[PDB]
Amino acid sequence: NVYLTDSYLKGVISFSECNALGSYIFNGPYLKNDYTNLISRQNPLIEHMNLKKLNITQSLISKYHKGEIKLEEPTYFQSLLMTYKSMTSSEQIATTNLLKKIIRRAIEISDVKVYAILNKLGLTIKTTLLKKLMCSMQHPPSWLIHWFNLYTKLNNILTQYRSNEVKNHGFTLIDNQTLSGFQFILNQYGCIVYHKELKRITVTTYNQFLTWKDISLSRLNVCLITWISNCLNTLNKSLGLRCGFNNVILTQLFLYGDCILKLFHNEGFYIIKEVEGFIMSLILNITEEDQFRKRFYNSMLNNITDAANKAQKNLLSRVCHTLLDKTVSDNIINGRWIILLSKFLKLIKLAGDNNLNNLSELYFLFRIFGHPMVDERQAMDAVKINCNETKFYLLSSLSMLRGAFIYRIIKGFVNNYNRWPTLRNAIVLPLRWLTYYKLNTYPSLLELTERDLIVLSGLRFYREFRLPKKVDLEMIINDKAISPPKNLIWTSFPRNYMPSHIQNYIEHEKLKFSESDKSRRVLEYYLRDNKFNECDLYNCVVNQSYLNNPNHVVSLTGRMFAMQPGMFRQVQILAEKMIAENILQFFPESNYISKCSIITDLSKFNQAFRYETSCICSDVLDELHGVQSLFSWLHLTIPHVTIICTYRHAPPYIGDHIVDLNNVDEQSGLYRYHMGGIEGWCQKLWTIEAISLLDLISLKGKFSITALINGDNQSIDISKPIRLMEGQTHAQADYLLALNSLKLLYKEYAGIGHKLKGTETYISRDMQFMSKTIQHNGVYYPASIKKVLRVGPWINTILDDFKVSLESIGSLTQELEYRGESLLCSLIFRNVWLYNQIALQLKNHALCNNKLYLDILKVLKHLKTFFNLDNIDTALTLYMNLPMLFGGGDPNLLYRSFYRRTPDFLTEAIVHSVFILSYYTNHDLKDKLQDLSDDRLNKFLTCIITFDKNPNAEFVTLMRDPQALGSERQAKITSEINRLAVTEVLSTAPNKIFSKSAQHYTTTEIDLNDIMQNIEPTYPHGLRVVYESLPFYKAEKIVNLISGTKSITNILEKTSAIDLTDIDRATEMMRKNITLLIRILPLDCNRDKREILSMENLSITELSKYVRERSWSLSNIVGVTSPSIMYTMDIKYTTSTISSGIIIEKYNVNSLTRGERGPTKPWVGSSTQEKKTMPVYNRQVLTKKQRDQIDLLAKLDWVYASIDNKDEFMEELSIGTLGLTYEKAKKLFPQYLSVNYLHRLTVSSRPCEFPASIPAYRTTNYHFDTSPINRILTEKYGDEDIDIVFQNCISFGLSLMSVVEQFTNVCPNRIILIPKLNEIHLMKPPIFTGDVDIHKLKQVIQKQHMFLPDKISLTQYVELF
Amino acid sequence: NITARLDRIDEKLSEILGMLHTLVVASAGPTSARDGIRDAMIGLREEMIEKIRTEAL
Amino acid sequence: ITARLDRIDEKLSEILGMLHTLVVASAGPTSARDGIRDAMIGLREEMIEKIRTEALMTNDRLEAMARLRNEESEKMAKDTSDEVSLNPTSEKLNNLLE
Amino acid sequence: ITARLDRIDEKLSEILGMLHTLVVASAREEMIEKIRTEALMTNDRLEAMARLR
Amino acid sequence: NITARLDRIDEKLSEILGMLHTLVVASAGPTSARDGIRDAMIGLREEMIEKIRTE
Repeated sequence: NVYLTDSYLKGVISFSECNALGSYIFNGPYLKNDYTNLISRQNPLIEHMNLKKLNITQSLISKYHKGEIKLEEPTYFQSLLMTYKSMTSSEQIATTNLLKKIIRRAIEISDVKVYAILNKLGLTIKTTLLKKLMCSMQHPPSWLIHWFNLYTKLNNILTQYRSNEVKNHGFTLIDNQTLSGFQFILNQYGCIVYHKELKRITVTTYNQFLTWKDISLSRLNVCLITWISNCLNTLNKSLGLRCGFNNVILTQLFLYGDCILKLFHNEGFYIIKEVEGFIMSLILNITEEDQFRKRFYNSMLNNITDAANKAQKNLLSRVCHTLLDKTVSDNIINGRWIILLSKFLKLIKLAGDNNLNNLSELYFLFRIFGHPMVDERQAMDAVKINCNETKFYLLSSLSMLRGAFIYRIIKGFVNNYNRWPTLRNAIVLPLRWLTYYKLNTYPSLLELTERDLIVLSGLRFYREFRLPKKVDLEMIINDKAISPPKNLIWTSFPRNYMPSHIQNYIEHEKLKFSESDKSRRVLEYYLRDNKFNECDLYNCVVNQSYLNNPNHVVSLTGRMFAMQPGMFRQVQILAEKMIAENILQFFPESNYISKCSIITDLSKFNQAFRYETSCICSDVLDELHGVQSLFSWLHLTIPHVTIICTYRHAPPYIGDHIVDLNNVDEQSGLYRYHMGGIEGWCQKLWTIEAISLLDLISLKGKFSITALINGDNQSIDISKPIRLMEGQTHAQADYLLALNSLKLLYKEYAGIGHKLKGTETYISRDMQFMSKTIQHNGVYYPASIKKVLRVGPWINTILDDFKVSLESIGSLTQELEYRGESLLCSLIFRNVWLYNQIALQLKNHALCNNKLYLDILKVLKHLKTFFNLDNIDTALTLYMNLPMLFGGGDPNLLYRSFYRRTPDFLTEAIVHSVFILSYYTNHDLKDKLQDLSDDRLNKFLTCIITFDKNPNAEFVTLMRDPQALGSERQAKITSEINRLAVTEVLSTAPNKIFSKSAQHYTTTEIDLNDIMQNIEPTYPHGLRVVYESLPFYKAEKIVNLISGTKSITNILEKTSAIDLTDIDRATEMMRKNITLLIRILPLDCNRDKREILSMENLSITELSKYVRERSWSLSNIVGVTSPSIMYTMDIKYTTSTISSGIIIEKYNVNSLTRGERGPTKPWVGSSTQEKKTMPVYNRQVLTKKQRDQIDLLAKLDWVYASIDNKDEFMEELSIGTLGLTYEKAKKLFPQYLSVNYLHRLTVSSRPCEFPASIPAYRTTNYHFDTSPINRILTEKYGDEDIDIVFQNCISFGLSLMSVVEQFTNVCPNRIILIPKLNEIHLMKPPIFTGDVDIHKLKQVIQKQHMFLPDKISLTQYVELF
Repeated sequence: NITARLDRIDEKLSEILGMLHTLVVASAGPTSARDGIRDAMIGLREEMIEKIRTEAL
Repeated sequence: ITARLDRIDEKLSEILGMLHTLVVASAGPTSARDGIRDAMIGLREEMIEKIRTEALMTNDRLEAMARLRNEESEKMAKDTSDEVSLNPTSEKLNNLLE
Repeated sequence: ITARLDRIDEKLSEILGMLHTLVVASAREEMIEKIRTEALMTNDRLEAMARLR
Repeated sequence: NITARLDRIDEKLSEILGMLHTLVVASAGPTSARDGIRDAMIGLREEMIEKIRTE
């Protein structure tokens, strides 16, 4: 049986693990004197005994008690690892020669994409651009080699651990050879480091070794990106990224920031959190007027030094009696640390250069110093003070908040539903409000009075929204852990850390709890529930079974993440979902007009809301949904509940014969009477309280207001009409408004007990900090590098999956191009990390050893003979470039460097392959395709056309992915290989609603094929509407979620282990997906075709149609076959006698246009809507879970209007999924006015909108005009719809206008795009001749029954009209 | 005339409804649910009154 | 009419002027931590005196008193100020950044 | 008119006394009739739809 | 006309007096005062269910 350990930091650095481990190892309190150190010394853990008993560390401990070696805390060793340089003359040669090779192969791989693009745009290395870059990057700099050298040594110590710990369990790596002078002992359960020359030792969690590896990676990536960028910006001053860093100042900025973590220990991260504070102030100092910048900078230097005082006061507090007592430096006690902090901030200031491009990307500096060991008890001891505290409110300030919430709801219903929400209490109102009710309108905020927001607070409603009477299993299931119920809570602590009367108690309490309650992960909580039924959430919600419930705990775990037993987690997720479905539509913010902006942060914001300040509005929602206590559950239940730090190494001290923890004495890490405000829970509700309260502040201040809230931030922009007194400037008036309104915002937040401190709020004129990103003058100043930092060998995978790793290196290295605006810096940086992930890191995969690399060695040897290439390295240049759909190495197809979405992936996978093959075959991509004296491009297309037809289940596979090819002609996704492994497991789950479904699922997958099989012209997106309508789709989401866990075969056998059954199938998947290119391109005279494909007059979209059809043996496939814009458009720079095409023009004045804004509205490209009429019925009576089922049914009514059997097909669907006869349901369907469901339909499988591969702001520099194309497209195609998307013809234009600048250093004044008309076909909607299999349709609905959306009862239908 | 002095009564008499009703919602707190009182202060609501009709059958 | 109406508009002012001067104190932990304590409605001067004599458990209580009054508190007046003052250690640090 | 305004003054003289009592009490059958009226004024709106059913 | 207004006003002065009758009993603390309200809702459910059993 096998365990596979993490490859990157996920979760947290556990402080109480480092404490528990180090305290036992040395037999004295290590990081802190709190209870984990005492219990770990009394009764050590077996996972740690197996460390301490090693004949190496038993020697180190004997050396420590002899006093020859000195004990240190892991941020000390972070500094020693990072400021380490060692050279053996051969060692520094080797680490240099490896990085010279990685760079050379990344440029020799990137060259074919640049030669494809520069040959298309008509602008061992072929392109002289990369030949100049290769002459430049020929010697790596000594500050980079040092980060790559440390990365290679920490990655090697880790890959030498993980691959050995797969090969045998319980293995502890002991290594003093890999990284010089250091000795590591490394285990899943702990790490030890010793430095001999410095006579010092640290003990730390495994996740901290992952963190030093990921810090060395993060700095390797910053030095790679900014060295690539600095070499690109030495050739053309617009080709590399937006920023312009000097790297020796980055490497010092890193080594100073580790040196403050050496001084301040773990507490030094309090200061590193205020790097955000300093970088915001350097941005503000450039852009804002004096009164705003002077004020921000002063309020920031307060934060940084309050954090350094707090770091010192905490550090000297915790260390007092620990084994660390003598390990805190004189530079702290004498205060000389202010000098160091001044050198660190003076480096941030110098790196930022007073250049706003550096200062937006310099946000990466927040993430590059590692993570605090978060003390899982102190994070509670510092929060109970905010949450046990009594709050005082004026009854007027409560009333005006409840009235502002009700006013936003009356304004909400009157906007959306042309009505007031129905009132039980209308007889409260005065005549000038009864008049607004009876006329079904409202006063606007200027007509509104604060006395009005009192009398509106007195209203009570009648029920308008309705609760779903079934559990939505896809909303309610996710992979993550959950708390045991109260009486089993001690199961979260390792058995040795519990006293005897807990161990021999809990082993008699597990005997009176059901198998669900014991399970402590969300999946297993449902899968083990052998008395589940779909109503049993609703039937507890209206029954109030969460009020004063004896199973309740809140459990806090590693920034604290809070969780509670399944019955309450259901109520939380429903209380949060009903706000999202039904209430967010009312709160979509989720002489001179003097103008202000105020920003506020919502970290504290949950802990402030007591019952009285959020239940008042939540009781408005409890009325409207007709239920007592659903939205107010949080403050009504949690005050009765003990809150426990349940992190594994963090137990409470329990007094003798106490077992029920509503009777365990309060202590560090365990307390009672939390007066509501748990983190993340009710976040959607408190966003409604923020937006409501702001429309009371705006009334009291008599100013216009606009609000934006997302996650942890709110941003507010304010205008007050004011008449200026003499000598006052606009900036002086804007600042007085900002202060008068900040005074009011503080007053009214304190009026709801939410005290505020100026660390969390600041005032600004026009600078904004939405979504962590910086806008000045409406130009985007990107944070690109902050996204890219962790790009490396096994990212975002399960089981180190080669395909998901490649796709996710591609996905992240787009942020240098979509935000960073440099294509060639994306390619070279990506082709470093892909070449590293393929040519280096596959030689030592964790699960497979050489086996994935020996399978690339046969793929490369195969490509060599197929393409007549001269070396296996240039066969790898080709593998690394052709697309993953054909089992190649390249995750980011050459289309998505210009438009972010395509209606068809196959034609782009073929065109990407056409463009790259021009490198070898010396074709020109501007010309029509022709005969040449080598066949290699024709021979590739001949093998794409010519294959043996092996379709299986050819309709249900087109239902579950409308793009798909099958016949073993595509790489197999994790989901399709694993759906059998999941269903064989779920067919053994005690939960009937999963068991009966998974027992029948492999017969429903046959009936769900055979339903549609008869209908003649197959329309895959129309199949997808049928798929999403049928109950099997919600049953498939569950299987597709569970098919993406690690350990699939072991889910409900309670191990973190992975069964070898899954290492076998994952190896089968990876080894087939790699080798696929030898099956797609066979050497066998290409299925005996002694004539290779004639490409004279060839159209690549017609070849793409023929292949997608042949791959299913379907006679016609319709609507998916849309062309590749990038291949149809020829590009020209002056209007010749042709006088035709789509013209894109620079409306900005100057010659460059990156980082500058034009006069035009920005562009996102949006797809002509599925034109329809909504019929008159009471819309709100139907839950989202069935109100979207009615639109899927309505799509089927107009798509499949033409079938032989429309009436029976809609009847057995509507009696199935709606529970209504067809002619009575037809009243509720939108009636679709658009003619052509091929050209205009909406479903998940079809792109909604078509953004350009450019940041949105830059599109404003350009104007687009389709008039010259419309002549030839109208009168070659008879004013009929054509198989193309103009939204990508524009988005290809706007991005080509950016990429042509980057390669030439001028933004060209005009581009003309001229279609190759061969790629454009009539998109005529067909008669869907054939009969639906109505019995097979009933069988799908019956076997599925449990997953159906709720049936419309006549009780609900009469109210609906 | 006297309606005009009486509109000046009603817009104050209804301002009292808002204040006292907010005080009832705010008073119906965690320790009302401890004592199982809460539904007596705020009144029974549609989805539970509906449930009582299914028990009536 | 007016001689009877005089009696009524007076009594609506003697109700409404009390309701605009009521303080709601949240539910909270009881003294010596035995169970929850129930949410309490009092006149402004009676609830200010409860904070004043330390009968209810709260923090920054000088600001809670001064904010329940129609007044401006010193720690709020420090923070909501036009110009914001450097504390002594930040007032040292700034000289190194010049 | 007179008796209407004296009836209003009398109902107000209870409301001042009840409100003063509430402030002092910080340290029933008329309510059970508040809920018994509202819960069946509510219940008739369900029966109205159950008659259209 | 006052003949309408003074019966609107009378019902607001009924609902105010009913709200204060909720608050002044919710303000009481002892086990007997907290019992007599719970058993009245249990009685009110038993009277509501037996009412709807007629219809």
